Amino acid sequence: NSWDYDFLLSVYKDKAKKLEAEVRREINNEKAEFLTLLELIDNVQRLGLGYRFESDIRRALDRFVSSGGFDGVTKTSLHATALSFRLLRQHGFEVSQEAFSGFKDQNGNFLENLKEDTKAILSLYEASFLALEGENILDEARVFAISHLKELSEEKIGKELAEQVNHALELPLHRRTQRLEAVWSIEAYRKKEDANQVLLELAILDYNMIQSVYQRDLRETSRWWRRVGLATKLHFARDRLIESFYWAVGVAFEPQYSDCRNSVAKMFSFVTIIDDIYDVYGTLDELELFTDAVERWDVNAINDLPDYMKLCFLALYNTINEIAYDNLKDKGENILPYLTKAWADLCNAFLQEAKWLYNKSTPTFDDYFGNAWKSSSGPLQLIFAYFAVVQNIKKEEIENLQKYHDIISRPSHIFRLCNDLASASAEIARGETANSVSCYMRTKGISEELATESVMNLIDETWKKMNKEKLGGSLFAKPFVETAINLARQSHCTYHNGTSPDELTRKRVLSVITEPILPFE
Ligand SMILES: CC(C)=CCSP(=O)(O)OP(=O)(O)O
Ligand SMILES: [Mg+2]
Ligand SMILES: [Mg+2]
Ligand SMILES: [Mg+2]
Repeated sequence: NSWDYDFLLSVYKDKAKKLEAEVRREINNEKAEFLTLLELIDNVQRLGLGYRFESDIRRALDRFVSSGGFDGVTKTSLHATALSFRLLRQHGFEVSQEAFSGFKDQNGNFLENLKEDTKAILSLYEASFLALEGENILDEARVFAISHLKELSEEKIGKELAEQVNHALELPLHRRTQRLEAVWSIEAYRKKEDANQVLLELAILDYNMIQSVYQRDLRETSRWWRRVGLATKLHFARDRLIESFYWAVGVAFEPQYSDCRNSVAKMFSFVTIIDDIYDVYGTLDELELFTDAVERWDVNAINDLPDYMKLCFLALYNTINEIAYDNLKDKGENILPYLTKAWADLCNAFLQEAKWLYNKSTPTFDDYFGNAWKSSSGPLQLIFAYFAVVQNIKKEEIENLQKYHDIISRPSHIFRLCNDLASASAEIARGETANSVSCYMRTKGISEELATESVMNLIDETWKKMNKEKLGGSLFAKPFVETAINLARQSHCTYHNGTSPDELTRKRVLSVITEPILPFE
């Protein structure tokens, strides 16, 4: 495979193989107790090894379904029901929210006594986030579960169990990124006395092994950044190359995706610079020229651009033409049209923002946001990821992406929202209206708290839609759908509060890229 301990690794190569095999045997063990089998799969996934046993995990889930599994314990234990529900759906299996109806009273509410078992509550909570539109029971399940977890103290349950709850409350499993979940779960798993030493070692090894790939990737990308040295010449621009790669890892963590990673990290870096040129540095007349230049994509015309924009455009022009050349050489297809198109759209979105600002405009939430998620660069990032993740491009798919299909628009919605939500307070208090939350206030004539709650709910409804795209009725390949969704995941993991906001970030970036995980004891 493209991720085996032979294609990547190479004696450690031998230690990995032995451990990996042992785990496979465990997932495939047909004499295993279903509940134990599911908790195994759960650990393997949280620990970050799920991709390596993708096939095995399905095999297991299939035998579980084909035999009905514990179709009787779906009335006996909430924990099992929730875990099985979450895992089955996670893997495309069909499951009904009615599998929980047997946990509600006459009035139609989850029994109170359930709160006693803090484990089953966490499992239900986690399962609620994989809901679709219409599944009210799951919506109620989350409201019910959070009400209990909120109160839980370290004393009531214990240091270990409490960390689990605070972790879930911070960000649900379904929404956190694979790597971020991995670093946390490993540290948490290595502390357990009953921790599987074989699995623990594989997790550690595999994590550091992949992490090395990242460093090698960020290494070449940095080579590029330096030669381009766009930040050093543009005294106003900010450098965010490392921040960009970290972002990229969220979107495409699988090692085999170095391409997609470098492609997103480069794009995000450029989005950063060009973003500033539009809302802080350039004048409308200049932005107007830049926008026009991107649309024409003519190098023999970069002379109509002011010095600094000329330097910026050329760097962009080449980087893109370079990506196009790669595809041509590897796919025998000319994808330049689509790529340059994505940029024309983003710049026009950026220009729309610049104009609204200069003209003191106050567009309705609907209009502002409709432009905001496009100016987030999310859809552009995905369009680029598409060509880097799928080996066989289909005319039909690219056309849909070009028209901003829900597969990339939806996750972009969240991206923009999580962002504006972070800057909401500051920008609002600073008298600014250039913020989704602010528009929602003015448009609905409501307080900040109310506006914020609505943004949150809007996000929840978006997730439900995304979950449907992933479950079924999709034109795109599941892989890309998960990549698209990853952008939403990364947005949730990137815009937070914390310790210090800037502190939790520095830590994560170091835990995800720089520093490896402490060796196995
Ligand atoms: C566009 C991105 C992803 C980052 C720069 S921060 P921002 O979203 O406030 O910038 P704009 O609203 O596009 O001017
Ligand atoms: Mg901007
Ligand atoms: Mg900005
Ligand atoms: Mg903003």
